[PDB]
Amino acid sequence: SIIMFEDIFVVDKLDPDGKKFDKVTRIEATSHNLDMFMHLDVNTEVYPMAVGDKFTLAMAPTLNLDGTPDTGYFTPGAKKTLADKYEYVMHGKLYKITERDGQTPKAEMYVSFGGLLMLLRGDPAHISHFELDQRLFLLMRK
Amino acid sequence: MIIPVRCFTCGKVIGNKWDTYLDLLQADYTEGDALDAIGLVRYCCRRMLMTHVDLIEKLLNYNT
Amino acid sequence: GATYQRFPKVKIRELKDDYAKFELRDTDVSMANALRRVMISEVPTVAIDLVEIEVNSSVLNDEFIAHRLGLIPLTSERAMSMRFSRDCDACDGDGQCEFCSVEFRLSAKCVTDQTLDVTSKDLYSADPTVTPVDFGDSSGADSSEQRGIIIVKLRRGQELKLRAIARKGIGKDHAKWSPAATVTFMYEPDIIINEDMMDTLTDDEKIDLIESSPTKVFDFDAVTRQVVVVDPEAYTYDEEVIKKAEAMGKQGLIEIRPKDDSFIFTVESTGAVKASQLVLNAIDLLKQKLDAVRLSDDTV
Amino acid sequence: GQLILQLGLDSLLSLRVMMEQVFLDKASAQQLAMYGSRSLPSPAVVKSSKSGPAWTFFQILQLAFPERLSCRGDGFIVGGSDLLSFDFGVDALASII
Amino acid sequence: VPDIVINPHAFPSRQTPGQLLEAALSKGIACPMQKKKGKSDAYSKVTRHATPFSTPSVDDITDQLHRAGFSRSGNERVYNGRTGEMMRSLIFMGPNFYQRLIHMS
Amino acid sequence: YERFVVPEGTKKVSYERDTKIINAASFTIEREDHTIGNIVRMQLHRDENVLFAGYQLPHPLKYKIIVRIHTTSQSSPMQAYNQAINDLDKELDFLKSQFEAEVAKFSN
Amino acid sequence: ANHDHGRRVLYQSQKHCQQAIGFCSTNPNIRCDTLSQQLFYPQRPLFKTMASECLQKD
Ligand SMILES: [Zn+2]
Ligand SMILES: [Zn+2]
Repeated sequence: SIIMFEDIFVVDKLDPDGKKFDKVTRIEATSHNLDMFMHLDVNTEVYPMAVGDKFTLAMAPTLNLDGTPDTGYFTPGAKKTLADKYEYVMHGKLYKITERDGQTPKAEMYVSFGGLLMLLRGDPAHISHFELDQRLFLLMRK
Repeated sequence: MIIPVRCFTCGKVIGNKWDTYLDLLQADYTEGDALDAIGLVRYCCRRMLMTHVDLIEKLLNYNT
Repeated sequence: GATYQRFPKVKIRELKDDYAKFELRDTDVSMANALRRVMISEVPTVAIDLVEIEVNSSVLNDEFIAHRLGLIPLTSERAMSMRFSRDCDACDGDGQCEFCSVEFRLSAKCVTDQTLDVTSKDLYSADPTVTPVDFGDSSGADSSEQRGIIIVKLRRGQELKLRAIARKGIGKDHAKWSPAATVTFMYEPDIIINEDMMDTLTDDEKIDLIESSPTKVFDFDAVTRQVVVVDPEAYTYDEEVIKKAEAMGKQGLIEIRPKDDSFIFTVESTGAVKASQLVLNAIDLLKQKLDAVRLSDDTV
Repeated sequence: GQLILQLGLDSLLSLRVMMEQVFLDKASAQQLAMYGSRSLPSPAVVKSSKSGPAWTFFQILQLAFPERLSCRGDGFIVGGSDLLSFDFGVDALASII
Repeated sequence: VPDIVINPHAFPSRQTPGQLLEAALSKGIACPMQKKKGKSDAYSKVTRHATPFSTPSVDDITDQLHRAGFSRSGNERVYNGRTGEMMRSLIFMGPNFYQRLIHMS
Repeated sequence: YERFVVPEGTKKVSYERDTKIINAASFTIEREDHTIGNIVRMQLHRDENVLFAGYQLPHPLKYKIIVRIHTTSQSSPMQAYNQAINDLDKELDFLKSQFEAEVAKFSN
Repeated sequence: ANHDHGRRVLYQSQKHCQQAIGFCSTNPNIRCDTLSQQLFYPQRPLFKTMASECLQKD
């Protein structure tokens, strides 16, 4: 069970400030059971999402489910048992963390999926993560 | 001067089709019917026959 | 050493002496493009490559006549077994040989007052019956004119004596050796026209958006009020039909998708080589090129 | 006081059409990877339901970089020879480059 | 195959739409004309006159290209000569009278 | 003339083992173009244990190909390269067989 | 010709038409001058203009 974070989220506002591209939108999500704020840039060709849907999100630091921390890259392989239980996965890099959060709200976690961005807002039970070190995989289901 | 062999774009041999072209235009045909009679489907050869300037005769008259 | 091998299929629609069409499928685009490029530029042919003019007294010039002689197609069926003249041990005498260097002859003169024209059928070839000038554009086909390719026209005091030497070459050296004169292919479309959107819109709109097609792809079946694809292979990928469907706002009406396989060729020929002989020489030269690039000698 | 070398006619058009097509396939990506340097990064979208992997074009832009670049910009953020974020603005594209 | 290929950055600045109109006119001349069986000789309503101050309209040229079988916008779909697959952008083709100038180098 | 097949003093194919990455080589093929490089790379992409298949021409005027193969373990560049060439040769065999069959249905 | 900018038509009708390589003469055995030039296969255009049709000079 090599998972740093795992929760379920609901979408409430597509197109927050401007629809910058034909196929890339920013998606606002709001959590449950951990209560958090959640923004994400998603490809809306291979996986579009309507408003008022549900999806469970994970964060594995390495995709093959045996604690072997190699990058792998062999994801369409025949069967070596990776974490392809879920449906939408995209590798990325965390580049600025703000778990210092020296005011009233919670932490700020900014990652970059090579040009797609994610905003996860929450301090409690998120203190596993680091500043650099591109290992996040962002599995999405439902 | 004379008609060029090998239509410049594609490469079909057209170097023999000149006199039958003149005879088909001589009979009563228009140019579209004549080129469809000789069998030139793509326009790279049709532009090579319709725009040929035949200057060999003016050269033959002015020699001696 | 696994399988890693896809299995092509050929099915021929038409085949004449200088024409073909076959529905090659289950192979990738790059293989079809390789066949096209080999047939245009790699397959060899015999053509005139050297000219000695003894007398020229016409109104044309020497390079004009030599340039017209270079383009006259010669029948090349022993050219796959001939050799490049840089690779011949013999024949260093600027003359006739038996594995390259066929020699031609030409002489003509007019003594009447009737404007004699010198055609391709005045070229007489030594080493006969193997590389003559081509006659299929004159006889064996009632296409245009049996007089053949005109070279010069002459008057009384005018003559032309020369001797040409044909050799072997390929289309990358000059355009005179390329035997193709048309080699092309195309995809073939997958058209998945909806019937639950087509019964919505009205009959005048039906006969309008059928009319917007520049080639007769669809047909209007008036007896059942419906439409019908009658010829997919005349679709030319210009999207005008689906664009007028977009302007009429009826989305999901028709969709058109090029299939990954199924490459309909169309091969023509100058008449130097037959069509099926061009395809088979292309496959053989691809095998020779794939043979000459192996590193099988040192495995590690 | 500026650079005497800026991107000209066809190159800027190539960048515009590469921006409006944000995703690339595998084969075009590995074909473009032959040119610059830095072999190739891992794909952005590593799988989906329908296609295989998919790259973004910012990862394609990384291949021309030198080694261990770290600079801060108006829209560009570069940490360790990677292009982390890049602003939307196509109007200011001859400036962010 | 084309005989001369030029850059599309030359046209929106120098303000010569006459070259595009000339290419479309000549391409509509030299092509054949389908549906010729019955109802017409099918080669008589063909415009060949690009007289300067009295010129054919856009609708004449585009409806002629529709009659000849090609696309009304002037473009034409091509395949690449290297990869061999479909080039995504439709290409504008057609004949044009070019010239060769002295003082070669 | 000299533009065609490689003269004496130069191999047709020149191998080079890449230094900085394991399972990596660069095949510098003389006297070719897009015809062979394209079919080689698209045959390589149908393999299992391959990772990176491309070709590029170091100048578009000069008549040579450089091919690069990154693979996994359980294989090498040499194995998948010769696998590609031999399977393309087998497909040209099967294609020539199909075409010479289909010529016979124009029975004379 | 009324579609182009006026500068382009000035170019074509004063300099480029006067320089293009094409026909030279129909008796080249007598013109002994410096740098006579000529094409091989001259042509006429696919279109027609009024003046080129009334003049009938190709
Ligand atoms: Zn043609
Ligand atoms: Zn010899």
